[PDB]
Amino acid sequence: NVQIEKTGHQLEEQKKVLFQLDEQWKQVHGHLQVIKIQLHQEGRQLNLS
Amino acid sequence: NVQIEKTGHQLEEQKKVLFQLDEQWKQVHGHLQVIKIQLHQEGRQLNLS
Amino acid sequence: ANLNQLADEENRLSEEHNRLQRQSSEKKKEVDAIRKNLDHLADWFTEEK
Amino acid sequence: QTQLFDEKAIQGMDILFHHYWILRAEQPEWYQLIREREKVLRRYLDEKFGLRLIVHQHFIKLEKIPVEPEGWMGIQDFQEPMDYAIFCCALAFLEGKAVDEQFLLSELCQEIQADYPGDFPLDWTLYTHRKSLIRAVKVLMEFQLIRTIDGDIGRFDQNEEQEVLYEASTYSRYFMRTYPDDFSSYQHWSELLKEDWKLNQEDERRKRVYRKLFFSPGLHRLDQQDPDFLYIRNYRNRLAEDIEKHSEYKLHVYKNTAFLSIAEPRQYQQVFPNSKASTDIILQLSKYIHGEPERFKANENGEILMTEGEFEQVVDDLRQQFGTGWAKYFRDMSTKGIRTELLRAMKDWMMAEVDSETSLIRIKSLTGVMTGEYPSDFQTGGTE
Repeated sequence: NVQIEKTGHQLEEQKKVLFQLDEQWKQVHGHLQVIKIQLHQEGRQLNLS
Repeated sequence: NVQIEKTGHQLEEQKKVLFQLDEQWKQVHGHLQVIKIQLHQEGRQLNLS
Repeated sequence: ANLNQLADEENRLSEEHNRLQRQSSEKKKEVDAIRKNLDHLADWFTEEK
Repeated sequence: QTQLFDEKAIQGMDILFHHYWILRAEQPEWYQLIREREKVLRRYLDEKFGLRLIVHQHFIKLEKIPVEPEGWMGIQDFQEPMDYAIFCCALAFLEGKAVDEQFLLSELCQEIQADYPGDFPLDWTLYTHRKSLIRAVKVLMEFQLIRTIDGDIGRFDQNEEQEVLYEASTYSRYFMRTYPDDFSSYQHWSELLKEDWKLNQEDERRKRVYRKLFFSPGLHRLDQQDPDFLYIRNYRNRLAEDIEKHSEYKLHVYKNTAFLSIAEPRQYQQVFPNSKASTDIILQLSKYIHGEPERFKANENGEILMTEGEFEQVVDDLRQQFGTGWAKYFRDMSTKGIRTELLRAMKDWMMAEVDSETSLIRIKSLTGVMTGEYPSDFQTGGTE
């Protein structure tokens, strides 16, 4: 039972970590898309990949 | 006593988590220290902030 | 230009490192608050005994 | 008027040693007593150590400058370099305050933040940084460099906006010894030693030995052909006669170490063993190492060599025998944590060093001077 409780706590910790990581993942993807559109905008004016 | 053992184990867990987080922080700090060393060193010669 | 590249790396690492520092300090606050709370509770438990 | 070195001179010397400095306003009796022998003490300090002692109207301080600084010597309440940096910044602040001037804790935090000379900024919003400043302030208040009555910084712990009203005391000026040159010329701390020993060229070896002996619990033999240890051997005897006349100590000498023992430690004195359990476990380890000299071959230098793995096995074995009587604190702690703490502790008392890279453990013969065990009836009740 002690180990079960401890591992439940561990689960809460890992879930917090996973949620924060997914938050950073979403934020990074959003910023990445903003950068992507800006890059496309600045390359669209002429012939570049 | 039950509360004490539970909080102590949880605290020990958080001790591990804090230790790993500080490890990561110091890893990043080492990278940053190397980068600051190189940047200030190589831009050392210039009469420039 | 090279030093500018180093500057971008340093700024990136500085924001991440500040984030990590604040996180680690927050976890330290949490750990120390729990430790102080546990110690007063432990003395209280000895007194109660 | 002809004073002589007696119980009073020993007591004044001991009080000077076991405290950083003595303040007149709180220890007026000790200050006057010390003053009475101050004449004999200055001569004596010069004769044996060569150390300087400045006695003035408000305080007396003995510049206990070590031959080679060691970790335990420093202010122990401090735990990070950052604590010392904040301490120095606080000193600079007190340099900015006139005597008996009153300043708020908030002002002190702001100036320290502004002046702080490091590349990486100090932030007061954090908890750890605030803890470091509070520890620094506590040490400051300990030496009455700054007085404090309004509130309590401890609330500052959980409330950075907390405030207290402090008053800068006179002692801030005189706290730190003097650095007669352009301090910047001291490009590295090692250069300080070159100063103190350009001042101690006359019979430098005797003064070196006296400082090493008197400061550290013991003095370890560098190698089989250490010139210093040969020197110690040549005047072991005259040292012993002098020590019996002049102090609490009793000399011991061995092939690879030499040290002073103390017979009666008072309230204010520090000694090993003491209450902290880790000394007990260190002693238990000492006995365990003594019991297998051949497996843990003492090397020629009197040291006993063990690898981190071997040490962890030993700690597990010890927890098996004496662990039953250990405090629940250690009984409940993993092997590696106990290993780290015990090895730091043993470093503080100079019993051993752990090579950072090769993980080799060097146990000094001074460790082997003493061994400890539980009373036999309990040893049989615990683990017969």
